[PDB]
Amino acid sequence: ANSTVLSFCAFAVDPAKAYKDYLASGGQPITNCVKMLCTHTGTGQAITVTPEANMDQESFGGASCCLYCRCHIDHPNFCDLKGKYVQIPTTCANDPVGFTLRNTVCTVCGMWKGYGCS
Amino acid sequence: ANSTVLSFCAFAVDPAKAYKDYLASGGQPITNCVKMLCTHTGTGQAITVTPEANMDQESFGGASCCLYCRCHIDHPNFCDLKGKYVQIPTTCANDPVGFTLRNTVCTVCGMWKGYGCS
Amino acid sequence: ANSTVLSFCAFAVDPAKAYKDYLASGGQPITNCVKMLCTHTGTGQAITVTPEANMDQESFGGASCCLYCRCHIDHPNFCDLKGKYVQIPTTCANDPVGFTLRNTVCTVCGMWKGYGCS
Amino acid sequence: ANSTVLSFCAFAVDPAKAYKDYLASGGQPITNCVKMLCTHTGTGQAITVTPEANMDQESFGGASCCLYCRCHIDHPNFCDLKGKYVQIPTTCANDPVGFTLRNTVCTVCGMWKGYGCS
Amino acid sequence: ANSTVLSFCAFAVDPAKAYKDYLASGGQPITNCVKMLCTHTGTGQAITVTPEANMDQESFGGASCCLYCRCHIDHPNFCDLKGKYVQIPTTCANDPVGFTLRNTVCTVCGMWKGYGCS
Amino acid sequence: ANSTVLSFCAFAVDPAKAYKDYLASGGQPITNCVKMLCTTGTGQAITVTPEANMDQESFGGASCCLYCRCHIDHPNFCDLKGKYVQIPTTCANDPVGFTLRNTVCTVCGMWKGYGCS
Amino acid sequence: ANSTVLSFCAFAVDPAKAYKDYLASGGQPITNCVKMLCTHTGTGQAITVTPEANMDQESFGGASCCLYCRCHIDHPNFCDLKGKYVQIPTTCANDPVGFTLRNTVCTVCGMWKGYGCS
Amino acid sequence: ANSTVLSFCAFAVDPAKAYKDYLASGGQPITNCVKMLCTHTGTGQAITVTPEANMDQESFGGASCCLYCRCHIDHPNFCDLKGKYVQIPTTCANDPVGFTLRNTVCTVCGMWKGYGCS
Amino acid sequence: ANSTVLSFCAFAVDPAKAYKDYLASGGQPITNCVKMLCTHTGTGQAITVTPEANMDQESFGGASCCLYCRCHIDHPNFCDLKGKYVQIPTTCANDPVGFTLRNTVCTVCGMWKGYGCS
Amino acid sequence: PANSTVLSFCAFAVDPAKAYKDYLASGGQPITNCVKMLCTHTGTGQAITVTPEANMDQESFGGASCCLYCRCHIDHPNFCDLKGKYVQIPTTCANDPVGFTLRNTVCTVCGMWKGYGCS
Amino acid sequence: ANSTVLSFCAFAVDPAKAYKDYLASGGQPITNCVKMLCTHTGTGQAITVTPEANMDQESFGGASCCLYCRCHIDHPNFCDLKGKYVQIPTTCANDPVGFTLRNTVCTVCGMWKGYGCS
Amino acid sequence: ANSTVLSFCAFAVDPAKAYKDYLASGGQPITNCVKMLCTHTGTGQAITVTPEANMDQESFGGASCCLYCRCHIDHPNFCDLKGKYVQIPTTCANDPVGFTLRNTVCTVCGMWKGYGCS
Ligand SMILES: [Zn+2]
Ligand SMILES: [Zn+2]
Ligand SMILES: [Zn+2]
Ligand SMILES: [Zn+2]
Ligand SMILES: [Zn+2]
Ligand SMILES: [Zn+2]
Ligand SMILES: [Zn+2]
Ligand SMILES: [Zn+2]
Ligand SMILES: [Zn+2]
Ligand SMILES: [Zn+2]
Ligand SMILES: [Zn+2]
Ligand SMILES: [Zn+2]
Ligand SMILES: [Zn+2]
Ligand SMILES: [Zn+2]
Ligand SMILES: [Zn+2]
Ligand SMILES: [Zn+2]
Ligand SMILES: [Zn+2]
Ligand SMILES: [Zn+2]
Ligand SMILES: [Zn+2]
Ligand SMILES: [Zn+2]
Ligand SMILES: [Zn+2]
Ligand SMILES: [Zn+2]
Ligand SMILES: [Zn+2]
Ligand SMILES: [Zn+2]
Repeated sequence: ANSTVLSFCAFAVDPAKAYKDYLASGGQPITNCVKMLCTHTGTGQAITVTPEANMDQESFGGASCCLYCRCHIDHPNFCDLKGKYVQIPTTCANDPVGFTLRNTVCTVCGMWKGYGCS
Repeated sequence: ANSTVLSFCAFAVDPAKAYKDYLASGGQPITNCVKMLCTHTGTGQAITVTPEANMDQESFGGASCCLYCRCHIDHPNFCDLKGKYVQIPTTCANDPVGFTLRNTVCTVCGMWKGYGCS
Repeated sequence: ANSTVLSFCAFAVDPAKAYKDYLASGGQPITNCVKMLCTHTGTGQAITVTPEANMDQESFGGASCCLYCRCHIDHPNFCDLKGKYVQIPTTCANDPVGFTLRNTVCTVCGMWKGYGCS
Repeated sequence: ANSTVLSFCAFAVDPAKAYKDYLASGGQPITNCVKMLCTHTGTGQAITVTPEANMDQESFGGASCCLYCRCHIDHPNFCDLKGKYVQIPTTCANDPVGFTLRNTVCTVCGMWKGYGCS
Repeated sequence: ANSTVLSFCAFAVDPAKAYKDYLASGGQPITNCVKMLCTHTGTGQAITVTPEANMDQESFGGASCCLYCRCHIDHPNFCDLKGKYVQIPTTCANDPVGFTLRNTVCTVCGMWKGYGCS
Repeated sequence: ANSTVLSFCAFAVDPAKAYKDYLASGGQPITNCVKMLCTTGTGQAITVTPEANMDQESFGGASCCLYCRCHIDHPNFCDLKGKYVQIPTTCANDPVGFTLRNTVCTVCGMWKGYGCS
Repeated sequence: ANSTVLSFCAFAVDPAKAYKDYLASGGQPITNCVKMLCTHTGTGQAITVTPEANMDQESFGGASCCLYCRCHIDHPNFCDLKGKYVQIPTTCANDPVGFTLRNTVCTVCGMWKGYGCS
Repeated sequence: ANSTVLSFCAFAVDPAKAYKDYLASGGQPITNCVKMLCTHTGTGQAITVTPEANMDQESFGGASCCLYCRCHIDHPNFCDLKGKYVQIPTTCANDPVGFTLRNTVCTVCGMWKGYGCS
Repeated sequence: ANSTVLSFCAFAVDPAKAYKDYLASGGQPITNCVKMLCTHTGTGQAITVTPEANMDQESFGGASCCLYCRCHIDHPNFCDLKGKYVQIPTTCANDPVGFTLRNTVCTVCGMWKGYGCS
Repeated sequence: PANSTVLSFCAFAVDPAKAYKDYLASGGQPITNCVKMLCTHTGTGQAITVTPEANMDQESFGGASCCLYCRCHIDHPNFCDLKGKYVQIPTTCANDPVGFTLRNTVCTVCGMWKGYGCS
Repeated sequence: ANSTVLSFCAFAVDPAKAYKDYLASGGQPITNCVKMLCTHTGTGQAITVTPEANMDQESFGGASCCLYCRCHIDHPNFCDLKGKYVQIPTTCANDPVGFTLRNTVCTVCGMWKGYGCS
Repeated sequence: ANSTVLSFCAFAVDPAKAYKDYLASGGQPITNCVKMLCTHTGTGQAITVTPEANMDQESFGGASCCLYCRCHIDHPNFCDLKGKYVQIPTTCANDPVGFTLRNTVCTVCGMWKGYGCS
């Protein structure tokens, strides 16, 4: 499952673009990301030092949601997810890996642009 | 709260001993360890690369449960818990930090001695 | 007073949140941030490689205004302030440590959002 | 040649400002940045893992356009250009070094503010 | 076939478990481990600094037997095999990679538990 | 395509031999090597700036390195990363295999058999 | 003295075995191992972060008791003695270096098997 | 008590001056430094690779006497005490940590200026 | 002006002697060192972890006054100025870079020999 | 131990390799305990490889065990070109693997030992 | 004259080519490379761990003769001359920095192609 | 001879003391230190970045004279001699290794105390 898609991305000259193209081909999103059993009364910001999911999110272990960490390859950012917790809207939690790649954290409020920001 | 206890152990010449005496004087165990949301159908092994809590255990982020990582000091063992998951017998889950300090992982079964092993 | 506050924040699972709660409870801001003797005719940008205060700011050595450097713990940002100089509005210079935690540098003009930006 | 200007900025306490003042005085832009032969135009993003030049952009080797790398001095930002490819609008491709110092990559779309963004 | 299996385990969240599941599904053991040509007059201990095979064991190059080295990923133990020699009972020498993942070295006598120990 | 072949060699005990047998079995050469836009250079094989002469193409070094492309350790560190490799245009369809197959002349710095002496 | 024995073992392809064979041949044990004052009746555990000698043991400096540290060669284990304190039964303290090579620490109670354990 | 003082010094902008002020306020010296047992008196040099206490001194493990190692914070000077032994005049051995901070080793004879030197 | 002098010294086989010869030929001292705004109630010691200028000294940022840091080359002492503060007698504060190369800190009182010492 | 004396002698010499050469010149016994590989012996025959490559006229040895610097625990002057790889040595010279690699050259073209397999 | 020429090559995109061109225009070779006083009973090989000049060569300290070390810039090759001795034919000892750039060491005999080889 | 002395000192718990007793018992000083070819019109200072021998000294490559570097063991002091040049009075140049162990460089004038100082 994941090994097939991850192997495909790991050796592509652009891993993120390969995952994107893969998904656009109807590919199955990477699974096995780890979720936190949290309060859901957090700030709701995107990437935090402790789980911060609010009622509309899930909190995942950062490294388990990072394409480069999962492909065991060098990062192009080292890694701003590893060791942190990533808050993902529940309606998008079916693809934690793809969500951080496709979205942007607001430099001002710390929340995902389009899902919490302003 | 945790800062007082952590501060007290962090500067002690033997942090694990300082935490032990603190608990022996009736101190509240360290909190805010990070608990994982898992299916409880794992191997039940003590320290693993993915959450492995069985029916009688809770899975926690390793660094969250390490006295040394929580105290921000050097390790004595780098760290055997960081980046991994620690399964704690549920009835001892009120003190994950203290549990790993007091118990031994069986070299054969990989389970905690006295808790799930042999 | 500084050691008491820094100790409390250093061991909290979320140091920035601890200082913020601490200030909201009326705690005194961290002092002993080192100020620069400079022209005060500089660009006025927020974080620079040489002092750049304009007439409405004070310049401080970066590491001295960084909660993580002051606390001697790892950074959640490595460190964007160490080795640099931070310009802080003079009306907010009584809490350089909290000021940079609460505010945002504009990625376009390099000045603090709300204090100089645009 | 490039050595005269590079030497002048290398030892300045603010290398970027020195290059700025140099150009403001009519100095000739640093040359010999390397160009990538992008044959099937790319995403147009400012800084990427593989050449991505639009119809209206040129792709340069990241390190060749970096003032810090070209001056062989520590960066202030490691280096966010090294190992990557920088796409510069063809009309400003005569000063790749100065271009990245003067402009901002949009955090949302990844294109240069004022050149490609939105 | 070796690259297919290694690739499968390399990207699995638990590589050891992935290899176990593959062997249980009747998968063929990883080959190309390196063997020592020695006089089998050794102590017979499990992991040693020089080849130590007795008559009923084969000595292998440790790294060639390590799933993590063969997969080129980080180790979870670092590597206790790399640079050393692993003695495997002749009747289990058809799967050196899986053998060390499934068995235990006795802390007392240094021989494999269940094969030689006590 | 590239991912399939690179995965195959990345896990082999001898990555270079694996790419050799793949090519020999008719496999397609690894593509996506980064080509440099350049001029009239020395034509030397591995340089610090692009140096293709008229019978060559200049490629970004790591792009053409099997080990860098496979993200595994080198056996050579890497003599291509950060440099530029000039490859005879007649062979520029397999830059990864070319450097694996050929030798740089220690004396003139050009490829043995392609420019040397 | 100690230099002759140490050089002999330092260059052996198996230093531990060389020291063992040297001792079996009548050789004098390595001396000059450093001892420290235990400031309470210690736990009596074998290897600790501070001196833990029981009334039947003596506490030695770990590195001093390490054949590999003493021989200035890379370890095989990195070093699990260095920086710690090693407790040796008083009547066996004429050979601290050999004692730790010969004995096993119980992973359960942390005392030497045969001298304290269970 | 030790944790209280070390915590106060650890977070002060000048750890050494904080300790000096704490002592001048009548505070009690830091305890638990580790004392060496010598069978013979040594050279009496201040900082040595093996214990060297003469008749007027006591030898201590260097790190245990280092304010920075004890506070677990970065050194100012890496650390000239760690891994070596410090000889402290007996009349001042009630405060080994404060002693090395207040005194100077003679560059010529290697003993403490004012105690032993010349 | 500073770039030209620093350039000249940085490539010399003996950088300090080059600056010295440059000054003796009447060259202008290197400028742009950073100065601290402090109370001037300090200890007056030469090199300190926080500014310690007394009434007749200026406190400068360490790396700013280091010839090797300014030339971006290795140190022949690591650097004893970087990250610290250097107190320079007021009457010699026109040449901070040269001052520290020509003078000596008293190992005893910590002040500059000939200026403050004894 | 068998090789400790000769290794100690070379380890502290200003030129370890020259010290071993002189030692051999004076009739010294070559360094032993190099580890031999059990392999096909139908390999490429090249000198230093990532996997055993002995042909029928060679023996493959573990690199580090054949390296004077690794055996002497001192820094290298060539990290190390043998460590982690395998050395193929002509069967007729296999009595001195540590010395064979110091005295011979690998052809940069064919990868085989100059004088033993090259061109 | 050295600082001017080293400055020019240090910031050039191809340092060795800039030096070659500088010499071809009549530039004076770099001086101040250090020479060894030996008996000249050496093997005459090009780059050795000890001085090995024969009667027709000078032995230079390797780093003094290395363009990159002298220019304080990263190496292209780390550095094969640093810490070693370079034997240069006496007739070319007037340009030791240019000599090693222009010549080749014979892989077989270890001497310079064209000066000693064969 | 050289290897005999160096091996003895290398494994001694105190190398410099071992060499000192060896000399005291009639031992022949370590030879093969490398001598620099110089003008002998230098400053005569003790340890310099370039050869600085005056007419009464010899200049030697630093590492060649350092007991720790010659023994291949960790230093106590990385190394202050490595990379530099040591000036030794010609009358003592028969034992450069021991001379630097026995003597002291004046912190003020930089010459050896007793041989050049004041
Ligand atoms: Zn990651
Ligand atoms: Zn926002
Ligand atoms: Zn930890
Ligand atoms: Zn068990
Ligand atoms: Zn910081
Ligand atoms: Zn703005
Ligand atoms: Zn850069
Ligand atoms: Zn945009
Ligand atoms: Zn491994
Ligand atoms: Zn057993
Ligand atoms: Zn590569
Ligand atoms: Zn050629
Ligand atoms: Zn050790
Ligand atoms: Zn026990
Ligand atoms: Zn310390
Ligand atoms: Zn004295
Ligand atoms: Zn400096
Ligand atoms: Zn003084
Ligand atoms: Zn080696
Ligand atoms: Zn050949
Ligand atoms: Zn160099
Ligand atoms: Zn030749
Ligand atoms: Zn040294
Ligand atoms: Zn003097």
